[PDB]
Amino acid sequence: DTKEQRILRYVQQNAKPGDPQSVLEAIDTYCTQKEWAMNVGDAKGQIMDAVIREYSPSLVLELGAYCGYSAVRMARLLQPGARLLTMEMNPDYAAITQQMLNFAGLQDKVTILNGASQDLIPQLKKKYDVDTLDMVFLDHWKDRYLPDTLLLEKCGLLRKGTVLLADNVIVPGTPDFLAYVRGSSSFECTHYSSYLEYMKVVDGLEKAIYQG
Ligand SMILES: Nc1ncnc2c1ncn2[C@@H]1O[C@H](/C=C/CNC(=O)c2cc([N+](=O)[O-])cc(O)c2O)[C@@H](O)[C@H]1O
Ligand SMILES: [Mg+2]
Repeated sequence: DTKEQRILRYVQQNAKPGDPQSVLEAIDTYCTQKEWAMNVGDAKGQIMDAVIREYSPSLVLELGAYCGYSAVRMARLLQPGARLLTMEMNPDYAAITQQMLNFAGLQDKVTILNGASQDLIPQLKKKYDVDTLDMVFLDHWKDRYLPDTLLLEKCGLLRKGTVLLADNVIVPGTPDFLAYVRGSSSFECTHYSSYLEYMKVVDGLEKAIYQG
């Protein structure tokens, strides 16, 4: 019994089917009063929701799905036609995520890509019918943030105005990524201080908008 599939079941036993909102609340309560998990959470989630609404992106790239929590948070707010692509290298995780989405009825807007970002990213354009991303949400291995950003930029997936939202910029932390993005003239950055999911520890999200 996986701690991951543990949650997947809880949602199936407590979430109002086809109701993204309910799913999110099920996942959060479980991780709050029982086992802890690396879900962005509701605090940072609300910032996500706010940023997403502002930019109302057409094409959004998620790096690291885990249990699909943020994939649901993001997809439930997508306008008709908008598609969300989420890369997950762990087959067990990409599995739970897919169900998580199917249960929220959000499955028609999300295309899950099982594999490692560094490998999948350069295949993105031709194999998935993609030109440029409108938004990118980074939440996978912390040492992968910078390399994938340089990778994303090399494959011409970044466009003037593309929005990069990054989680855990303070904890666990992503020094190199932050340093690179805030010092680069190709990125206009803004910080949004919040709290690490399920507990009161300072951590924030970083928005880095690509300028060209
Ligand atoms: N190169 C790659 N391509 C595709 N998928 C990949 C990938 N590298 C990792 N993944 C997947 O993304 C998730 C990684 C989460 C790391 N976050 C964390 O380690 C983390 C830790 C805390 N924390 O300590 O509180 C809080 C957080 O919000 C966190 O996201 C895992 O499900 C992993 O399988
Ligand atoms: Mg995270």
